[PDB]
Amino acid sequence: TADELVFFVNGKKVVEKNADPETTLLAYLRRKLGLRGTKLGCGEGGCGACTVMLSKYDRLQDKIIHFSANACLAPICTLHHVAVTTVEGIGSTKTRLHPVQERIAKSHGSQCGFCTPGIVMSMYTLLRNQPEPTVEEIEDAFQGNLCRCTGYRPILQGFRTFAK
Amino acid sequence: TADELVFFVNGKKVVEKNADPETTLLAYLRRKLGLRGTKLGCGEGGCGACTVMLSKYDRLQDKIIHFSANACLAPICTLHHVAVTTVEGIGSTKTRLHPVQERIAKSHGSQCGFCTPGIVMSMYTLLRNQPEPTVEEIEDAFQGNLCRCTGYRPILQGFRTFAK
Amino acid sequence: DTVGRPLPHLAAAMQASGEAVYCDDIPRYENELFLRLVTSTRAHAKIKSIDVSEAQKVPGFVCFLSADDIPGSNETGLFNDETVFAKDTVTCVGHIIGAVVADTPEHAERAAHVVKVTYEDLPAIITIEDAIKNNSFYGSELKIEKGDLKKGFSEADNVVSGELYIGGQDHFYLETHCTIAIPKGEEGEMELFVSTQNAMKTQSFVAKMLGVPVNRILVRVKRMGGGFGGKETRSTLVSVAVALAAYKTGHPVRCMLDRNEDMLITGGRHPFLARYKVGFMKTGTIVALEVDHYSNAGNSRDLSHSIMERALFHMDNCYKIPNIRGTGRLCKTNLSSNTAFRGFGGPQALFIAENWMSEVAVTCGLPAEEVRWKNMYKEGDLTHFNQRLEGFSVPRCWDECLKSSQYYARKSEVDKFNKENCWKKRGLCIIPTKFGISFTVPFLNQAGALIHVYTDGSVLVSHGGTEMGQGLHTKMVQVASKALKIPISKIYISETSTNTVPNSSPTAASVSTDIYGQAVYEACQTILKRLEPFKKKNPDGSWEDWVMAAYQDRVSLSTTGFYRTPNLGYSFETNSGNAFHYFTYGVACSEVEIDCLTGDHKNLRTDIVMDVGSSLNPAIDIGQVEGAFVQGLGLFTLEELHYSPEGSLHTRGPSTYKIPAFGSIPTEFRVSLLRDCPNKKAIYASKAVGEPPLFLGASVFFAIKDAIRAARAQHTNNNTKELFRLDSPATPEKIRNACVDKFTT
Amino acid sequence: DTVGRPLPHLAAAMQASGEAVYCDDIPRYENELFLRLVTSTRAHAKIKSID
Amino acid sequence: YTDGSVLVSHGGTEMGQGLHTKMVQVASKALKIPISKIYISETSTNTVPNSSPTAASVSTDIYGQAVYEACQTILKRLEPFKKKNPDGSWEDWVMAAYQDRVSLSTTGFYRTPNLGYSFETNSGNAFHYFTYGVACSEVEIDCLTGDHKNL
Amino acid sequence: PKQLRFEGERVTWIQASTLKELLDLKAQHPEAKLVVGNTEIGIEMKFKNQLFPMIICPAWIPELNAVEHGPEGISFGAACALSSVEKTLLEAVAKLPTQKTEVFRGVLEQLRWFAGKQVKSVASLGGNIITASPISDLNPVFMASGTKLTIVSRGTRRTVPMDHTFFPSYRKTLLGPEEILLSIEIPYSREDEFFSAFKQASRREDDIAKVTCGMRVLFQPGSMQVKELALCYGGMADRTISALKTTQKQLSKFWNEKLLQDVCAGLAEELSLSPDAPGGMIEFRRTLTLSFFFKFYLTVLKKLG
Ligand SMILES: Cc1cc2nc3c(=O)[nH]c(=O)nc-3n(C[C@H](O)[C@H](O)[C@H](O)COP(=O)(O)OP(=O)(O)OC[C@H]3O[C@@H](n4cnc5c(N)ncnc54)[C@H](O)[C@@H]3O)c2cc1C
Ligand SMILES: Nc1nc2c(c(=O)[nH]1)N[C@H]1C(S)=C(S)[C@@H](COP(=O)(O)O)O[C@H]1N2
Ligand SMILES: Sc1ncnc2[nH]cnc12
Ligand code: MOS
Ligand code: MOS
Ligand code: FES
Ligand code: FES
Ligand code: FES
Ligand code: FES
Repeated sequence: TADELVFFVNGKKVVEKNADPETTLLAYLRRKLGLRGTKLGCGEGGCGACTVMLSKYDRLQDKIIHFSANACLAPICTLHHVAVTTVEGIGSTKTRLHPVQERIAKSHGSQCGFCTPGIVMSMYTLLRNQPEPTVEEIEDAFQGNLCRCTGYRPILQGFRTFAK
Repeated sequence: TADELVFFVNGKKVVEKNADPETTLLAYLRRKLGLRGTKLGCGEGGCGACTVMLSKYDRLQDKIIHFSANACLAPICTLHHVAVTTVEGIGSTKTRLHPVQERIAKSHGSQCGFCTPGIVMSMYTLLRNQPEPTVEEIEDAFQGNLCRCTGYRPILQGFRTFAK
Repeated sequence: DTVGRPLPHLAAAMQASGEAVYCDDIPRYENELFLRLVTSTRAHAKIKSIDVSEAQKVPGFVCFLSADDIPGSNETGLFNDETVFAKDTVTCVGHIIGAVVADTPEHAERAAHVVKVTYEDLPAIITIEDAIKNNSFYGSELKIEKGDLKKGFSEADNVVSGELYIGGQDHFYLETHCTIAIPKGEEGEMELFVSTQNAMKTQSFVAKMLGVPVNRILVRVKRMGGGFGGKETRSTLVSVAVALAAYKTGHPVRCMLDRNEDMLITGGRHPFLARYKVGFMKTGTIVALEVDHYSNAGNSRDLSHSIMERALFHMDNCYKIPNIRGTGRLCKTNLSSNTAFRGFGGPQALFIAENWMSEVAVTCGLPAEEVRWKNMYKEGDLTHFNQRLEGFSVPRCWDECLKSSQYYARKSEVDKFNKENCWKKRGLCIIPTKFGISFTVPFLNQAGALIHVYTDGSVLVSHGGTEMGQGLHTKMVQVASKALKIPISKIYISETSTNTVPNSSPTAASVSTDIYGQAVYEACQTILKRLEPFKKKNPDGSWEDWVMAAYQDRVSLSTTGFYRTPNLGYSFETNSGNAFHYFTYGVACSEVEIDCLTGDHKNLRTDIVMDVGSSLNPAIDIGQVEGAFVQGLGLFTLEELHYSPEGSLHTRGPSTYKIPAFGSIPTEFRVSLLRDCPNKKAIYASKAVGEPPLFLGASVFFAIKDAIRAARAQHTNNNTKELFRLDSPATPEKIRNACVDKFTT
Repeated sequence: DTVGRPLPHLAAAMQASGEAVYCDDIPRYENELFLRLVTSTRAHAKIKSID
Repeated sequence: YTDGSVLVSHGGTEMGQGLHTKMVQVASKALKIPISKIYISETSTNTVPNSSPTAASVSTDIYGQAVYEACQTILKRLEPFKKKNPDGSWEDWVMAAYQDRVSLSTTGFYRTPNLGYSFETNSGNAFHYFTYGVACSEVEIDCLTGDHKNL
Repeated sequence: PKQLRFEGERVTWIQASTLKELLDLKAQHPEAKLVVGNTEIGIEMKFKNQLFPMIICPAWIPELNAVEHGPEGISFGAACALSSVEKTLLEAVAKLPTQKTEVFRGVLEQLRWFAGKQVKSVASLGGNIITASPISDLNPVFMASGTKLTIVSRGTRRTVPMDHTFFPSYRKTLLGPEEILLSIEIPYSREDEFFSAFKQASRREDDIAKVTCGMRVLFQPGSMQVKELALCYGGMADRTISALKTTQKQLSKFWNEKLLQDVCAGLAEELSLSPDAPGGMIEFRRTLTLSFFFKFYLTVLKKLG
């Protein structure tokens, strides 16, 4: 008497047979699937520690679209046939880092490290929509991402390397 | 299309809705109920490390009967309306130790300690059947219990205090 | 040998891939339960009943916990004036009454929200003003006094007096408080994984509450996603609560706070009220000063006495003042207990000093840089607390900052911009700072390390300090590598634990690199000595050879190491003996543009010259300067806590509390470390960096004030030599209202 | 000062109550797996396939 | 620790022989405090590195000695406090050493002396000393079955 | 592509695949809640404490996602994300002449420092409107321009320009219980028509006391004589309000120093707050309402003589 929810996380199929409408994506990734890359910073949409990339084929537009989103507010029930990418989906110290990850690390753009997964997924979303962005597009991709350690200079300086 | 299994463990009700006929009691206490007092020594009925007490009302006899048994061989499926007592059921350092536990401890009858819960349950069963046993009944209650550390003398000396 | 090289933080790569583990990232046991605090909704009241019948209907519910369930002691806190769980009477809005335990954190949240408490209200004290008139203080007046105050004032050309307020600040570490507690079932043993800077007191407080020797309790700390002082003591509120739940249920238990819970419960920085009077000459030379400080301490003592002490020690900034009395008082109020926050009372006292200073410049009608400079200490001067200033490098820092910021040239531009613009103004200010290095409590200045070398020649280091992003472990690995003369890839640090280094001070006061650096260094020397004979027997072999011959010859490859800071011990009578080991110095210059019609502003440019002696890692150090400064710019301009009349906090998330963002920072942001200035007094000639820079953000505050003055000169009156009151933080409300014009009126 | 006195083994009481923890008595993680060795049935031989 | 409780750790493991019990009895006599003040929790490679396997019957001898050396070091550091407050308790001396920034942690180590037998030369000590004993037993056998009683 | 059902401990969720399916459901269940981005509903369930046992998700429906370019203006489906609206409007603005895009440039301004990309990718247009926050940055702009709303139910269908009557009390809108918002038409500006939008920087309480506004003036052909005037403000009351009494008085008047004076006197007077008004900041807010107009007043002049 209840439908199955079917979505994708890091290219792998998830078939939820007993979805609860109250379940957040954040809670599902951490506590059901065991992927703790994505973090809880506030639960109310303002810090971005929980940023993921969403992908879907737009039945209207005809295209595949990639956009960023707060896992703490996304109900898993809005995600039937959506694809999720988390920080562990784009690279790893066990295999190879994605350039976004490499650059932020080596530019001293990470200190305590708790907001880094979220900033990495905001930059990566920007790159998948626009492979060669402007400095201006770069600064703007971060309005929903907070960091309390760095004062921001080293993160922009490191990512500005992707522009022109 | 499958019946519920109902039994008691340490005076508390267990309602098993999906009993598998292959499941041993030993596995059920340890891995389903989290009570690890009862130990795996051999899996074939020779060592007694897994000894428990079983209690039932005998529909023929008219009485309640108490007898000891090997948890490693007892299928949970033979246990509908049976009461299980384990080492954690008779006494604890958190509340108070049963005299069986006290006397073995203080008589130096426990060294590595792995066989002690099972020896404890054999003595206790004997006492519930016969509050004042002979020396002979005592020696005999242990043919199914092996100890590799103590050479037995101190366990008999300690327990022989319950006789005449 | 990497000491002095820009080596990235050792965990940075794993932080960027999501592989580094924080406390709540640790997997759960199959039987692991969840805790949620139940908290007061009243400032001050008798508890008349607690009803849990609704909470019992929630699926997964396990039990409610309260003061009755405690086997040991419900007496806690740094001075033993706190309860673990409140008994009959609550004393602030987030006060802890009990806890709920359930099978999921969702179930815990749902059950806690539904617990009914009945209260009978008692009259309350919230403000500093309320505390003064009701005389509500902890302990008695603190004081420092030098010279002759009468006489000072009797020879002054001029006097100025007034009142200043500075609001508090929430820590907003990106990761909130968090504990896991695992009960063993033997002998009271318990192992805890916790986000704290003070594994020592966590262990003490848990054991006291339990009624159990300290040797039963293991506390382990891998890393913190931020601390900033808010994890020096206040993390025990969650820690002890969770321990009790594990004791009582016999299961593993955890709890991570939601933001809204963290801001209400765990405390922030002390707000300060100041009443001041300065006497000076026509030249701008200072000649007498008198300050009474009041802090808002909340419903317990905690660290409030020490914070007041560091404030009094800093009321001079970089200025020589021959006649001076500073006093301090701690206000006892019905609000969450305030505690350590980066600076520790130093930024508050420093801000009060720069405010009267800016009023002396305006009253005299002289330029500010000139009045600030005339009044500086010189090499070798004593402070108001009679400590000698050696290697006093503010004059250098000042000079290079003026030159590389092009201060005077850009000052002309500002005046020009102000003559040509009507409803927008610009400001430019330049500010010095000094900061004393050491715990003001002599006995906390101790540190231990424990090093093993294994038979493969790999080395495990463990010290009393914790990682919270500041790069402490990175630095100790650089230290060990240089001391032992082997590459960093042979050395590892895993975690901080009470069973490898005991009795350790909280990771605080900015001294960690100094003290643990030294302790790690002593352990290395002992290892080198023991290895020496084998090096002589095989001069042309490798590290691995010497280690394995020492092992086969039954020479031990394990040793402790210890350090104790020398010659510390200031007295409040006598007014003497050193309170600090040395001082850290810097200078910042900032420029802003305000919108007079909205209260909005832009940070156009900032230049900083900071003295950190010879840096162990320029990249970490420059990172520490930028972080600290931006948090200061938050304290003085953006960030504001706001309560109801009844003492209840309104600001509880990122949407009502604004910490600096990507676009908050100055468009042109420039930091230099001063060159050629080794510190004789600390490891490899370096200096503490963590807290000293934060105060320099005030340069943005005083650039904004300078811009309010020119707006005022445009639209209000003709009294250049006019003083007006501007409190911290200068939000847009404060900025617009101060720009009195044809609309405000 | 107990040196020379018949002091019982310090864990004896908790061995007698089943509260003393041995290795398999440690609780399992929610994701914890299990292993079983696969072992030779010959004294001496070439392994020609594993299916 | 600052409450005056002590955590001991050594390279040896418990397997029923009572090693920990004996180390606790040793520590207690060496420090002169009751046994209820001392605890051992487990054996771990991050507290004592490079240890020999618990074997050859020497564990009590060799870990006893090492525990004994650690205690001496503790007593020496606590000595000046004991002189200042000769009628105080253990707890008082511990807390005054702490507040005066004297460390309350130490290693301890022992190396058996004069060992090293040679298969050439046929000399040098192989053992530190010898343990000795004597047993007498009586049995009854059943010559028809192979069975026996130990009398 | 069909309708899906999810059952929870407390909640039933229906994903509607079709306009029909939705209107049927809103008819059978008038108390049900519509969820698109969850950036409001999620907050009410976690913090403000609500429980809504029945939720309907209309995101899949085309119509509600449609973007249409008519002669009167541009129409957006109610479920269109804020970044789609932004993207479409940036494009119309880089392509049509200035005199036609004054309302569009207002909307884009309110959308400048309005949350981050993550939120703007899932927040729906219809969601911001129907939530009816006293501090909504979009409603004041929509009101001052009479942006047209298409409202629909099983049976009914109507198109009203938004005006002051659309928000009757704290957090309610003039829709019936069975109704849904279907689409929103943002107008082109005409000849002699000018527009501005402004918002107070920070923010301190949840959904009160943040001054935000939309401002519109229409002149007689080629002249400087007012024909219509609209000034709508958020953060001044418990809903979006218009300064009707003040603007009404300026009809026929000329754009000069004296007009500046009377609207300020009119605003100070019409919008005043008691000293104990919720949210505080009493003088600052008043000053903003005048100051925002002063800016508008100058911006219009620069755009004429
Ligand atoms: C961190 C953050 C920052 C924000 N900043 C701002 C800001 O700066 N300015 C501002 O104005 N707002 C701001 N908001 C509010 C935000 O823009 C709204 O949450 C959003 O637009 C609502 O869209 P939604 O689809 O997510 O609404 P939902 O949460 O899904 O639902 C919202 C309401 O609209 C109703 N609804 C939705 N569709 C229809 C329909 N078509 N017909 C009838 N009713 C319908 C629902 O029943 C529900 O009651 C912010 C929110 C967050 C999370
Ligand atoms: N990234 C980061 N930097 C930080 C902190 C933090 O929590 N995160 N804490 C600050 C504070 S309050 C102090 S006291 C020092 C403490 O560490 P140290 O003694 O090793 O500098 O780090 C400072 N820098
Ligand atoms: S001075 C100082 N600074 C920071 N933390 C402290 N704790 C105790 N004294 C302190
Ligand atoms: O001394 Mo840092 O913890 S404020
Ligand atoms: O030497 Mo005993 O371990 S066989
Ligand atoms: S957790 Fe802060 S935005 Fe999702
Ligand atoms: S590094 Fe600590 S929050 Fe960004
Ligand atoms: S395990 Fe040896 S008999 Fe049951
Ligand atoms: S004590 Fe070791 S087996 Fe009996």
